[PDB]
Amino acid sequence: EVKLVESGGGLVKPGGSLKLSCTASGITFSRYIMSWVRQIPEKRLEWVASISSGGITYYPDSVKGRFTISRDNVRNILYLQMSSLRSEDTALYYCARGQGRPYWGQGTLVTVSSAKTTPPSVYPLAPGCGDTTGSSVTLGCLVKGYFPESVTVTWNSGSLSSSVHTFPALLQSGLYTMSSSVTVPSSTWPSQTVTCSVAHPASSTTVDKKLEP
Amino acid sequence: DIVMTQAAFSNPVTLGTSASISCRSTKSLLHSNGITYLYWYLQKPGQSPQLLIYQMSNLASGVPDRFSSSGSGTDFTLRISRVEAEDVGVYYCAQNLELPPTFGGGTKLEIKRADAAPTVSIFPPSSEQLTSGGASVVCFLNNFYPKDINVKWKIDGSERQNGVLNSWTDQDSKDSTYSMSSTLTLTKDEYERHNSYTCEATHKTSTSPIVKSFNRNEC
Repeated sequence: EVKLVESGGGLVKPGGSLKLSCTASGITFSRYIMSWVRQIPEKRLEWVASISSGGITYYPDSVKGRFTISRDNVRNILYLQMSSLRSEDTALYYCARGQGRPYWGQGTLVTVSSAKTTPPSVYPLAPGCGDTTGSSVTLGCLVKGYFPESVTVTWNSGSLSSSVHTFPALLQSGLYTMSSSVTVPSSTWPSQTVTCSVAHPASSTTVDKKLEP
Repeated sequence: DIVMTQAAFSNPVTLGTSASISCRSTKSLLHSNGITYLYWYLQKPGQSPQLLIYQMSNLASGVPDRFSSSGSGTDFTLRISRVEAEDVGVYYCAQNLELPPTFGGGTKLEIKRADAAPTVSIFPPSSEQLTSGGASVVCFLNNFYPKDINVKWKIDGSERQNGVLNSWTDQDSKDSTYSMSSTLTLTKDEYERHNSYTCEATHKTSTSPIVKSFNRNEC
């Protein structure tokens, strides 16, 4: 197996510090130029830092003098020490082995904010009372009032993936709201149950909602 | 640095046909060892970025050979033969000839398909939400094509704009359609002053809007 895994992201006040770390299965950091890159919505990927195998460090002007990249060759851990954080540093941060066959991780979100985390309220979306029609029925879950992104909604433990729509979150007065829909045969709903499970990792919450109940 | 430039969109392609995505560098990416340090990656709707090709000619793991890259000097093209619905997303070029690495702005691959009317579904507020004094009425306008659509809300036959917020998906990876959610949010007290809540969708597939409603007092 080969993968890179970033950690350390979270909410941090402007002016604060935060250290990200990156570990790997099957990549020995000491052997390569290792980097951090970050992704902001609709902005193009931005290089943040590199450290060569010999320990030479490199930074763009946006972060130079504030961010420091370093490596523990014994434990095989890559770090990004972020200091004097700014609102514009808010992004998804990736570690990357950039030369040869490039590799990067799943990313870790850094949100520079005065705000605190807020878990979502999760509400089921089911048809109103009345006569039925149709061979398919569409159900949903409304995931309201959370901060920061992201949430994941899973239907019947992943068993309904093909039929699902995930609606991009919207930000209003510091809180996000998103929804997810699924379409299933009417022959077996509501006779059988459907459940949405909503994970919001930032607040460490997972909530399940059953859709008839 | 080397600047990598791509168009934000390509022309839309029909399923099964070939697509091209063009990328320009300011400077050659060919090194003295004969290798061109160009790579391509994809970001699909709602997934993490996936390497496609590196060093111009090497496919990444899992990548089918209907993906190819060619070019010379400042000019490169990613070709995708026999485009599939799942290919939709934003394709990026990048270089690792130099430090620092530099990245293109991405080109969205768009699929052309047959028109499809929206499936419209309206949902009342949950009992749970109401217990907390809020009332969101949700409408899904699902699996339509083309992407252009209009939604209107009416409360007792009178148009309502205040408190409505809309969200639109990217092109669907499975059937190449588009969807949208529209949510009307009121206080429980406002909600309980009317009975008819109406979501209406206007799309090119018909002159008449598709109307869904429920009645709060019907049952």
